[PDB]
Amino acid sequence: PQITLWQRPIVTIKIGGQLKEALLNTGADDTVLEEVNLPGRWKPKLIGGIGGFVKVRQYDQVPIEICGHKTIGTVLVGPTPTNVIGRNLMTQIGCTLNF
Amino acid sequence: PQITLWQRPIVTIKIGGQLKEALLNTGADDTVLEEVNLPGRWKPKLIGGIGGFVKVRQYDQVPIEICGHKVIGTVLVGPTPTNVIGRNLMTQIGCTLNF
Amino acid sequence: FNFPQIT
Repeated sequence: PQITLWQRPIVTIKIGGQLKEALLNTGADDTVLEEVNLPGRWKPKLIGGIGGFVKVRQYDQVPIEICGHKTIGTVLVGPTPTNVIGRNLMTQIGCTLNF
Repeated sequence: PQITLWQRPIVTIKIGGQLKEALLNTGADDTVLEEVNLPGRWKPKLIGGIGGFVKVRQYDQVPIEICGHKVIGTVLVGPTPTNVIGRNLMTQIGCTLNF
Repeated sequence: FNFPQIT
């Protein structure tokens, strides 16, 4: 786990053989991570939309461990001010908002 | 409630005598709402930081009801692509991430 | 920061 929101909900992830940190972001539809080298197929994707668009590489069905939970989901790889775990992967780990 | 994340976590809020909808956004530090007229004191605040800054009006200790929970917190008022309930108010309502 | 991300 139960994570309070007094601080930014940053968690440890394992992806592409690397240990990283990312923000659990219920405001984000998608997961965007930088500085990861993933194997296998990708396609370009345009995201954002303010000031222009940002182009990222979309990798589908990527194995990823998030705070100890091994799941699978789409990971967008590209420049991001902060590594973000979006709703697409929070559903996979069974993460809910509770109050 | 327990809110799953398959869809955007949009909830009903009551603010400044108006009914509105806003996104529960654990990636946002602050709450930003547009098209609300709040009474009482404010000061300008610069937020964002990509491409420049956005100036908003900061109102402190604003009464707000979020999905039935009457709380108090800072509300930033200015044009925003989507109304956002940030961590500052999610803490007030006792909202946690759980998995 | 502050982060509502739409494709």
